[PDB]
Amino acid sequence: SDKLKEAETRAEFAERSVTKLEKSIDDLEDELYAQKLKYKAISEELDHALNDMTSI
Amino acid sequence: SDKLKEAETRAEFAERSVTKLEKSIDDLEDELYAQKLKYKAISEELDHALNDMTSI
Amino acid sequence: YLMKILTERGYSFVTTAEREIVRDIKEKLCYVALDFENEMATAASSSSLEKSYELPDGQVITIGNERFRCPETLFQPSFIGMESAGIHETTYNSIMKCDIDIRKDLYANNVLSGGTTMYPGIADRMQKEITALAPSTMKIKIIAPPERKYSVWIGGSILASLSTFQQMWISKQEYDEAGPSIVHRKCF
Amino acid sequence: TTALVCDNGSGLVKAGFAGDDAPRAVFPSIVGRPRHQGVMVGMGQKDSYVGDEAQSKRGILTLKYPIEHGIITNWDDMEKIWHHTFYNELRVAPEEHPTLLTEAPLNPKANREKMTQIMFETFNVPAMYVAIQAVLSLYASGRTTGIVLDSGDGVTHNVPIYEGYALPHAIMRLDLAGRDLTDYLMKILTERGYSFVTTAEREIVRDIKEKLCYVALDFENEMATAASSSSLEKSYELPDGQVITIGNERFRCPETLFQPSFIGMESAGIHETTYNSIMKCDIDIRKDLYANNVLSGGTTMYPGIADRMQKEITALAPSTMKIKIIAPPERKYSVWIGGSILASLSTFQQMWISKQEYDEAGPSIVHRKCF
Amino acid sequence: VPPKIPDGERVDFDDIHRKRVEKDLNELQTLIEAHFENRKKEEEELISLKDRIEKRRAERAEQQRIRNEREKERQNR
Ligand SMILES: Nc1ncnc2c1ncn2[C@@H]1O[C@H](COP(=O)(O)OP(=O)(O)O)[C@@H](O)[C@H]1O
Ligand SMILES: [Mg+2]
Repeated sequence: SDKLKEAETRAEFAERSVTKLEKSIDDLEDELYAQKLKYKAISEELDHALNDMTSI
Repeated sequence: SDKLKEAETRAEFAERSVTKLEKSIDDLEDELYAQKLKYKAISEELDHALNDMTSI
Repeated sequence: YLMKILTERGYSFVTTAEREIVRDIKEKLCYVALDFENEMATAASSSSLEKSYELPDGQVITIGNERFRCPETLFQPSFIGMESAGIHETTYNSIMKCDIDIRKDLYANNVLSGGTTMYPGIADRMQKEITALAPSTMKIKIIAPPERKYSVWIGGSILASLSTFQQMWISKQEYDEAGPSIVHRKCF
Repeated sequence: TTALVCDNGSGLVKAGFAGDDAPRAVFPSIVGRPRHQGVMVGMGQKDSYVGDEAQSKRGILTLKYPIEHGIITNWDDMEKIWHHTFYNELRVAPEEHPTLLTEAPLNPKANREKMTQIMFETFNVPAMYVAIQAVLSLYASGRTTGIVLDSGDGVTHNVPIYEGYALPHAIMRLDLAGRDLTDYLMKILTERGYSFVTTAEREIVRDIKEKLCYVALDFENEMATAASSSSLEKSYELPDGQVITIGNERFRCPETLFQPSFIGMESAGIHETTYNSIMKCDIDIRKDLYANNVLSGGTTMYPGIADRMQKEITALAPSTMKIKIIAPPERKYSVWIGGSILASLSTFQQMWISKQEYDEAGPSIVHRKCF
Repeated sequence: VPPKIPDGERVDFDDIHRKRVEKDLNELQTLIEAHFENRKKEEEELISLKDRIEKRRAERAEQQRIRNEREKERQNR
């Protein structure tokens, strides 16, 4: 009884923790993608500038 | 005994999930931070370019 | 402190034997709150926190907001009358005394050990506190291995198993020549 | 075989094989012993990290430059630096390569003699030659006349040359250079609250100086503008966060070059020692020196110095002469590029100090015909 | 006495062409090539990969929602 109470309790903590972890993971990944897309927009600004520089 | 076995297995699976999620989070964090530093550097060199233009 | 705040519900533990029972209660039930005021407000309205526990003779007891108030003393040592700052701020002070060029590495490699750092939810509270204190650019990471309790002993085994360390022992003939004060000498 | 064009410098050691465009390995010349105790066993901790390795572990080291002002004050550390340069940054044993060191003008003899003795006894090179750091910078510009102001990090010297004939009586060597500017910047930063004291934080102040400071075209107008508006305040992020904002410290640090009274030095600025160096020359080569003023060395890389110096000299000089300031974009490595060109010449191939010659006359051979 | 340099033949200021004009065009063209290839390799592939990872993330979110709901349905007692 002690063993299974312990196991279920720590398992519930594990489930809540892992779900919080998944929210964290998604937020981090989406923020990373947003930042990377901003960077690529900046890169295409630079690439338009380079196309101008094709003047040389 | 049956409940104990099932609970222990569920616990171990969730635990290994937890560890793997943490590792994934760490790696994505390293890459995102590297991108962040890259962005700050590109912006700073862009501003230096702007000030160089101001000079000449 | 837990034994002292349990008296607010009626349970009195006094004997030095009952300190062990209070220790078991602390180990099995207490947890560190992510945010203290919100937990204090929630435990005072709902009853989703009250977890019960069976003494060594029956007469189950119900712990209310004593659950996260006992380990909160770590981050506010004013509860037991100690002046100093919590474990969340003595780490930041210990970092700031270091040189200016190794602070990033120390920020990124904060390690937890010892038994008392096994409270469920401490590796998040401490990270939140340090992130509040530290500059916004640095990354704060808290290493909390699952084998925290025996971390010191595992490290001791690793150190004793090294070949390079095999000549650092304080050999008995050395003690016979310099007395017990040999430990402060080169053989540290 | 190929020659090794080393260039000791003071602050950055630049080396590489003769005949290329840029030095192969450029790294700070600092040797830093650890200062704390050290508890991890078997970590493989060395007793002295030199070169670019000690710019990454500088948090627990005590970096100390082995070259103070051109002269070398700590011969063991300099030997260590040379050994590192030969074996780890170039990976060529010195037993099979001539070397071409460089030396500032008007330096003590014992320094040069000890340098040649080390190169011939410890590293055992086939032949080495020591050249004045300004003639090389004149080589790199492709000129043959002109007065070159080589404001390094240790010492600023101003050697005028005409038609290949150097004028030994007109060399004006001044000991204000990049290091004193770093110290003065570190001293004026304290006026806002930022205190840098450790020898490791001198590197951080050096980085601030490199990235932010600039030379003002007119000093009083800039001092007045920075005291009213806030368009100058540029911020910078320390190695741990806590960004700092530099106000009128930006153009006050490098202004010390033109007013050495700021750091208590008596002498006149680099704008007036050049004019004095010209006026000591003969009356018929002053026009050519006016028209071919050359800048070199690291410290002359401040944004806006080639205009301030021209304005100052035009103020001093007669109104008819044309004042032109040559500021190539490859200023920092100008001395080394010139060294490579000189070592690659066929006419120069018989000027090396061959080892048998050193064996016959001792280290004092360097002052002799093989200069 | 000061050293006396033996007399040679030539030259000077004639290597400025052969060390300047080279990189005046080759360096510019090579750096333009490097920028073009780096942008092509980097930006489009990164945006496409981020979109792919976003789709996988949405699928993970759906799987998490389904599992959480079914477990809450069963366990609710
Ligand atoms: N881009 C830069 N802007 C301003 N100052 C610089 C820059 N680069 C280098 N310096 C200064 O010049 C010094 C390096 O000078 P350098 O020419 O390497 O000396 P040396 O003659 O000993 O080689 C550095 O200490 C730094 O203070
Ligand atoms: Mg130099």
